[PDB]
Amino acid sequence: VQLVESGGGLVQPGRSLRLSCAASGFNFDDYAMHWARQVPGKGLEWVSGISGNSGSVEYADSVKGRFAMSRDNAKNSLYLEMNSLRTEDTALYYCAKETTPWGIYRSGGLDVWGQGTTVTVSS
Amino acid sequence: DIQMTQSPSSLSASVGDRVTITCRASQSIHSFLSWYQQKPGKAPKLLINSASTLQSGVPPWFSGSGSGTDFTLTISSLQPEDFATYYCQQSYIAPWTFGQGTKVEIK
Repeated sequence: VQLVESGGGLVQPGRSLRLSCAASGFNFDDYAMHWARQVPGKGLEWVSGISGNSGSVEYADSVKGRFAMSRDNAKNSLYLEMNSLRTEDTALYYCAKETTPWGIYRSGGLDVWGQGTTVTVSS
Repeated sequence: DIQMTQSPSSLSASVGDRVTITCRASQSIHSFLSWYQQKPGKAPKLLINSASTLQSGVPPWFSGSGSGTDFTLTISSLQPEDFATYYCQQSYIAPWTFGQGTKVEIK
């Protein structure tokens, strides 16, 4: 259960950046893996995620309509695309799979955190 | 094993500044490197273990990274409690050496 992320960089607000989160030591299942970000000086938060059996998309209030998503189960990796970036997206992206998508009571997962690659925006 | 050295031996920073400290190894040491904290006249404190794992009760603004021979520590924002020393060791076999550490002072 090791997750390695790559694809960050320093870009202007408005330019897309395709990052990655590769899952290693992960037996294949219907894991619903989410995202979060950290600002220096405060606590934790949560962004969005996608459940199994394809489909099943959801986001937060302020991240709808500008996040592109695609999942490939063969490569054990994730591709995520940005669009119409702003100044509050200076984030170190964590993927968290919650590691228990059971058939009954699929919710209430125990989040496990990765490493992340920093993305810096600057006007 | 461990023949350790680090640079710089002293640092000057204010509250909220992004500070760093680098200690390297002569050869392959893998990645299980720790980071320590020590106040003058008090017990030492632990911040980072295995250069990637954050312990319970340790605030998340202490972050470490590095693999192979080069290692580094990253602090997003300094705190009034953060003015102390740092160390990095390894426990492959059992001889016991020590480093020289570093210092952070008010500028």
